[PDB]
Amino acid sequence: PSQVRQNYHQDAEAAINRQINLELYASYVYLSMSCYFDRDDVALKNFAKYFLHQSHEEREHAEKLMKLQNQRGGRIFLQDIKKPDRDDWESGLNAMECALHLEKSVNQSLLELHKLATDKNDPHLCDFIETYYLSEQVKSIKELGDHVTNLRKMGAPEAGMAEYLFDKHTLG
Amino acid sequence: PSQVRQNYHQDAEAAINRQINLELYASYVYLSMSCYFDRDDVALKNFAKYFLHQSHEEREHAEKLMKLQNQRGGRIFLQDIKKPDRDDWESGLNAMECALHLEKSVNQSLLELHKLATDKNDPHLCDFIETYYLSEQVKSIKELGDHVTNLRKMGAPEAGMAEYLFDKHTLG
Amino acid sequence: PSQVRQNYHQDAEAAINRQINLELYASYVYLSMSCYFDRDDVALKNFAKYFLHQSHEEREHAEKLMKLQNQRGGRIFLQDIKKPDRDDWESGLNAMECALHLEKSVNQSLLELHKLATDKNDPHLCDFIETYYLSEQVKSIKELGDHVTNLRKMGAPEAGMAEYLFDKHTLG
Amino acid sequence: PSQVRQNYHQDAEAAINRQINLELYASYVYLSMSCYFDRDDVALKNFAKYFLHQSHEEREHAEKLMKLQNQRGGRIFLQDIKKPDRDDWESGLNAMECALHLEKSVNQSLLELHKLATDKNDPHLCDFIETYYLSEQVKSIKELGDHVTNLRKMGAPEAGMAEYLFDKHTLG
Repeated sequence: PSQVRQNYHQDAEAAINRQINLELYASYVYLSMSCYFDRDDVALKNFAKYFLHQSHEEREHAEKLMKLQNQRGGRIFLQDIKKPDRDDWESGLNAMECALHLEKSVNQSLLELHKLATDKNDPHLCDFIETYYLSEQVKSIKELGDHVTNLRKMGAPEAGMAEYLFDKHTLG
Repeated sequence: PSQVRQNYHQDAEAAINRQINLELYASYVYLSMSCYFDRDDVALKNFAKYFLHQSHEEREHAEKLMKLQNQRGGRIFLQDIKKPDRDDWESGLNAMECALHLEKSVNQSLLELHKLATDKNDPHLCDFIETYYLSEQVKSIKELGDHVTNLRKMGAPEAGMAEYLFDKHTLG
Repeated sequence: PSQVRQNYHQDAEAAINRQINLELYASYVYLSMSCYFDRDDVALKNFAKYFLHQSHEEREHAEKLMKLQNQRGGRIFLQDIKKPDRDDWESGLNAMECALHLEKSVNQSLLELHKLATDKNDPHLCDFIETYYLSEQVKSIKELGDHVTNLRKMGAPEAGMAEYLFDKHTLG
Repeated sequence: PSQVRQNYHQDAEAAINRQINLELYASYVYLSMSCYFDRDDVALKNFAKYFLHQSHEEREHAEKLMKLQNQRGGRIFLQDIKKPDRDDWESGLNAMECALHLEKSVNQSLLELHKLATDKNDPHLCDFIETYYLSEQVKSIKELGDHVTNLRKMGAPEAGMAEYLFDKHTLG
């Protein structure tokens, strides 16, 4: 194989490629959400900024995984980026709920990847996942849960003022 | 004609004079709106500031058209500036809706002017309209649509807090 | 339709959505190229940096088109991002040649979009395409052609020193 | 034993002492390489600087392991530092290849040490190895593989200009 490859199982390499695809898909979903909130009949600028930032950070995570794959001697094999499940996210509260579900699914994939790396005795891959992905995922999940709780308390989406004031005070 | 006139049809010159009058009328309408929100029984200072700024920008657009007319060798022929349709604009939401209708009417006049300039093969006039008027009009229309959407969501004008909080957070 | 929509044909809206997908695809292709040059058996850091920058600029172009679609009252409908045609780009010279072909294909799509917007008498869309996309595309095509010419002159990829010195002096 | 010793198996302590000796040996090998490139009939100053820096960093790694051994209550037992396998490294390309083999052997020893620490349930030792040694080793291996690939492409050592230009552009 590659001259630098050492203690890098093919199963881990394939799982890393799958995780790259999942991160790109999550970036795409966040881009779709941000474009939803930019609509003239939605018009929540701070929601759009929040989700655009989320999309960019997801792209950064995917590129970091790509760098990890090249650095361990693996070979990156890209796949199609699937379109998001919907183009109409219907509310700020529903978009935050969908983002929470998406981040938890990404976390579950990362935990399966860590279990695979632990089984193959790849401590570098395990430490990489723990240091750069698991803590960030847990923080993101907690932040989204806080957002969903606050939006639910204020009466969103039935209360019209709730999403507006949340956009101004929390995301502003 | 004028020593500088070249590829400047009389139809374009008359249409430019009409557009000057329309821009002055829009400035006058915005001034009337700003004076409405300065009333002691309305008292929305940021609404008044927003519409006064809009009035000043329409005046600047009219003066730029005047400079264009003199620069191409045309002769400016002024007309009466008609009074606005009403002095009581009844709410922030109704004023934003009327502003949206007004900006769209100005956009329609600009599009007709661009079609006339295209038909007469006046690329300088076409490029001038595209560079200084059409993009600004589209941005203004999108901004007003966003304002109307947000005010409608918050329950304006039936919800008393909606126009106040919109004045503080969006226009403040 | 949307409260802000004016002089925006449905054909133009669909073509804009297609162009968004094409820009995202080109960003993906550039990401694949950048990951190719980061491999340990390729190891051309400035090539990888160049193509990563190209990917990021393509993503920015796609987001600008998304903003344009929302600003004119259109509705963004996303599609799957197809995977690039290959994961092994085989040389710096072949990657630059493929990038040249890709940029020319994007230019051809932009020219078809401009012809459609001209036929529908949408001067705002025409001016938007000319101001933000056509000049950048022409500059990018000229730059890539210059790169391909220089790499061909130096004997790439048969001459081993050529791609290395081009990486150091032109892309460095 | 020592008043501070807790969850520190004797096997781990002996393995740490062996790793200290291996790091000192690698520092010595890098010093020999740097002295080879300082010769008047070799005269590659940036190669010598690169390998001298590698020697110093290896010495730093050994001293950090010594601090870890004293901090966990272990006792450092030093051994003879074996001389390098050769004094004539014959080329820049051969020296980089030997450095790659050496770093991979050090990585293999570190992975065996991590497996031993995992088996003894010493999470502090495991985390120490992952945080300070495994990532640095992987980065060093990738860097050396990149260097070897680039030198091989440019025609080293048969092409006389290759090692000179690599010394100037990559190591300079």
